[PDB]
Amino acid sequence: ILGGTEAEEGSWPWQVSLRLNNAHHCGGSLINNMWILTAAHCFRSNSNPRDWIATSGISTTFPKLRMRVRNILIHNNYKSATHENDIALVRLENSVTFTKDIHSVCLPAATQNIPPGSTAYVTGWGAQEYAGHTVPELRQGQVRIISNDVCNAPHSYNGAILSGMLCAGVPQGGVDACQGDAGGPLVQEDSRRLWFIVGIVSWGDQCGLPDKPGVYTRVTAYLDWIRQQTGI
Amino acid sequence: LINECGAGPDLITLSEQR
Repeated sequence: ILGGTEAEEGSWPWQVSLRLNNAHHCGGSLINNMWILTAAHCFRSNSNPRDWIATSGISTTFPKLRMRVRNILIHNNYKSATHENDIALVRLENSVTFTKDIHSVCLPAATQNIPPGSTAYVTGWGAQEYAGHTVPELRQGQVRIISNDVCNAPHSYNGAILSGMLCAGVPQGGVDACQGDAGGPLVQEDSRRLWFIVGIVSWGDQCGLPDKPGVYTRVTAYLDWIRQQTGI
Repeated sequence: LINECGAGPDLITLSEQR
């Protein structure tokens, strides 16, 4: 996360770290007591459940809970060349005991309204500037949804943002997800104080460039896939 | 919280209050 702050314990109870060969690699979100929603490209080099561990807690050095992984499911039509359908599910070896500090985020409704300029929070242990290292302490940053068409401007991504994707950032830049934040959530609170995952951190041109906002998997576009795989 | 979803800390503490 660029331009954000350290999250407090319990702020983001669905956030998890995914560790490959005992190092933080990607973020994810609990969507029930067995399942974590994340990005496909996290598993491009290794998709062996035995080599992955999930953790909960604001700290990756001193986690509150370590959880073994049993299954990794990559979207059937994930295409790395165009970043399309960059989405994955991870099923845990044992159910997680839900508490105030550790529990699930809501999936959005198929008709969820997500206006441009609307506020959202992105969370993770990613780098604090382009080319930096990951951090041990969870960070959060506040950003605004940017319309797909504006994001597709010739001076921006110029047609690369597709319908199952979404963009977010701030006009002057400096606030964004970075390398190490992939698979983490982009969340909005509704007026009943429930939080919904609208995006999954996916890709972008560097990090924090004003003309290049963060690109995220649009979760509404994958609801039917998720329900099939998980019953959620 | 429980097998429900989306609850921040303030929502949980509220629901605990009698």
